[PDB]
Amino acid sequence: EVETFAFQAEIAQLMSLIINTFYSNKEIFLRELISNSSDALDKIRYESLTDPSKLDSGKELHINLIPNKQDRTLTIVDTGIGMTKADLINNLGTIAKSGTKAFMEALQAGADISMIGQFGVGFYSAYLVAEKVTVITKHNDDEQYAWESSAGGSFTVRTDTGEPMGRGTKVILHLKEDQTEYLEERRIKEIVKKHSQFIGYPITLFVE
Amino acid sequence: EVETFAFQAEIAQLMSLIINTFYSNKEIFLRELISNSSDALDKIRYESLTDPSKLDSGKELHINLIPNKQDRTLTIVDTGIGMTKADLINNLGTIAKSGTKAFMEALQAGADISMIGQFGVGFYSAYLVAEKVTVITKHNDDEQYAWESSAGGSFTVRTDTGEPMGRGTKVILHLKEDQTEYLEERRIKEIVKKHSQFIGYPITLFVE
Ligand SMILES: CCNC(=O)c1noc(-c2cc(C(C)C)c(O)cc2O)c1-c1ccc(CN2CCOCC2)cc1
Ligand SMILES: CCNC(=O)c1noc(-c2cc(C(C)C)c(O)cc2O)c1-c1ccc(CN2CCOCC2)cc1
Repeated sequence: EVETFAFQAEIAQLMSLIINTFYSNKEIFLRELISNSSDALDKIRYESLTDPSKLDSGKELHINLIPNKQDRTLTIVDTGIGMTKADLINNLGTIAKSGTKAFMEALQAGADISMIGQFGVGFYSAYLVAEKVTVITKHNDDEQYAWESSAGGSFTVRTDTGEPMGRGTKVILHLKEDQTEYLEERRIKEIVKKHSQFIGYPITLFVE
Repeated sequence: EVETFAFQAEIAQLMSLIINTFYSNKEIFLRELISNSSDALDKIRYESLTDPSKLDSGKELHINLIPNKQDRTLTIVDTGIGMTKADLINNLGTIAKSGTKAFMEALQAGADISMIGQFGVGFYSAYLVAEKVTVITKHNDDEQYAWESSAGGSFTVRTDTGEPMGRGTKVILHLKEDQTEYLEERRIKEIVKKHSQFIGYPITLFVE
């Protein structure tokens, strides 16, 4: 049922850095995730240009932000290309080993955490505000899976049997106790207007 | 031998905008191209993780900037994944129709040209300083081609028989008469230090 994997040593080191380094500008985590969703949404667009049947799993390309104060989660859903089990296991489709190399090296030469995404490892900025992150994903070439980690050197991957989503990725952020501002309508609007104003797909902020 | 294609109406409109709009900050064009090269270099890295034989066409991943004052060209070569003829014809691998949509719409709502790359059409910023742009490209799954355009609503694609490059892309900028500062060692250093300091691959500035 549940498979458990060790993070590579560098990712495990990146995550510990993210979690442990005092750094107040935690809000960038949302920009980095909406920017991954946009990327994943570009890819399915690009693919559907030459093969229109790639969109049979959903023709709408968009991003939804869904807070839930009862569960203490913020969830970014996109109808992008999604990831295959292989992609999930190989660091969620990213060049994360060499990306963390570059990033640590940049951190040496005068970069701050907010720059994480120029190394292609922006996803991990989720650990700025979340204590567990769950990624449900569905790519056309594969079944639906859920990747999950509370950091600590390991992640899990299982097949997901709850709500088929048809196509895309859902990043559920189980927020830290003291990071619940990110569940506020007003606070999320502010960050999307500030950091993600010019994204080429609709972003819908759901209400509770 | 030479095939000739019409730009889609929007790209042709984007290019005319780029060429015709007074906008002094022309130097961003280099950031946008080094950033495409980095992206193309990420992709071959990601692919080679699971299939190491993808690197048989070259194991070095890097970017070279090569001015030539005699020919009045600046050339950005990368050993990235390269593009197939299909990719070249379909707007150099980009979602350019909807990207230009997004960009024009952003330009409405208060964005400037320097933001072009957040819509995935940064390549065309080459027309800020170049009167012709030639792209030689080689992907593992295809032969070597040269795409070329002086704008004006059409591009050409031929197969390239000069210097096999093994794998990657070469963007040759035939610079405009009054844009030759971009051929100066000092000026290029300045722009790379300013806009592209934290790129995860070596950038080599060649000397004349
Ligand atoms: C290759 C086939 N699929 C995908 O690329 C894909 N589908 O869904 C993706 C999403 C991934 C993330 C995180 C988990 C990496 C999201 O937050 C949202 C997505 O939609 C997603 C994806 C999107 C972005 C990235 C990271 N980029 C960052 C810059 O380097 C290249 C890769 C990795 C994966
Ligand atoms: C899909 C298989 N190949 C590639 O993606 C590829 N190989 O070489 C690429 C380069 C492209 C450009 C311009 C011509 C688009 C470069 O300037 C440099 C490259 O190395 C290149 C490429 C790199 C970037 C882009 C544009 N990005 C921009 C953001 O949206 C997604 C696509 C398009 C193509």
